[PDB]
Amino acid sequence: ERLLDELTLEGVARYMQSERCRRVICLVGAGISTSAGIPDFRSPSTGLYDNLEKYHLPYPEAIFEISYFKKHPEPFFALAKELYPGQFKPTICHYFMRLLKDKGLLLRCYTQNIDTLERIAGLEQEDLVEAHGTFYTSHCVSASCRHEYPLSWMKEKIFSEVTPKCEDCQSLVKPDIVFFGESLPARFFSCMQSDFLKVDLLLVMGTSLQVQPFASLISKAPLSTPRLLINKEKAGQSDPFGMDFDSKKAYRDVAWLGECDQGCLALAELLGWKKELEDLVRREHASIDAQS
Amino acid sequence: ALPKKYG
Ligand SMILES: NC(=O)c1ccc[n+]([C@@H]2O[C@H](COP(=O)([O-])OP(=O)(O)OC[C@H]3O[C@@H](n4cnc5c(N)ncnc54)[C@H](O)[C@@H]3O)[C@@H](O)[C@H]2O)c1
Ligand SMILES: [Zn+2]
Repeated sequence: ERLLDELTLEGVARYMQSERCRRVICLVGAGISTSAGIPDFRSPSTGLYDNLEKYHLPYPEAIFEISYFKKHPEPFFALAKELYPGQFKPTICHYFMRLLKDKGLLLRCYTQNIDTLERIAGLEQEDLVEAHGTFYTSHCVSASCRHEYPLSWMKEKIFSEVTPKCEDCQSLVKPDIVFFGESLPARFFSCMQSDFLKVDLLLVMGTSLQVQPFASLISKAPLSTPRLLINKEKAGQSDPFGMDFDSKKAYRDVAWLGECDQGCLALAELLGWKKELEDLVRREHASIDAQS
Repeated sequence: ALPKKYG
């Protein structure tokens, strides 16, 4: 017995306003922040793995790998300065998840992003699994110290082009991100082992589902749980050498192919939330402009 | 150690 009456956005919206849809998990990646000015990996030329020649790395991926960072942290901090945004304005997609929170539907947002825009949009620590960590806080790397430093401190170090050193022990201070090759936080595994017991909808947005173990999250929901992908490209399908949008067996997965902001706007409109979402985004962006 | 981030 399948829960969606049809494998379309309109079917997902009718399901969301049925009594059965009480707990929504969002799984999000870099595609929800490109319209906020943070580049993803997939975009041609503007992806973060391009335009790295100046750094003289052994291979492009080394800039985000923990072994290399440990020996040579300077390239990463130079890239961070180049990418640091003038303003942190969450996107329409971020504010759609704020609405899910406000309306009591959001069980959890699992994010691969480190850019802090979920928190700025008003998602609380309880609402979030920052699976790959965050720039919001940083720590001295010495095991016997671990002094914490805020983003305002780390930003000044990044822009002054001074490698951040701990004021207590002079060790390196590292943003609280999970580099490739580092263990994910315990919170990721503990939330993953509880949240998917009775989730009613997975909303997957702005990710290619190529980084593990985050990508395995789509497989943790019950087999009946609908899964909606809002993304520029179809993602999460089994490799011919997972999501089933198109087979004769397809029964619960829906792909809306386009910009995350436009997809969330379309879904909001079907739900009767379009004015609420427009008003929220305009008010939040105006407030961010005013506080500057 | 907990599972590591890999592409
Ligand atoms: N903002 C960030 O924190 C950030 C940015 C770049 C990379 N990363 C890291 O690198 C990896 C990136 O994996 P990922 O899957 O999140 O990113 P990815 O670049 O591998 O894939 C992003 C996906 O979003 C799609 N997309 C891009 N812009 C979109 C838009 N506006 N609307 C709809 N779809 C859009 C792309 O087509 C692609 O499928 C993760 O490990 C993550 O931690 C993070
Ligand atoms: Zn220290």
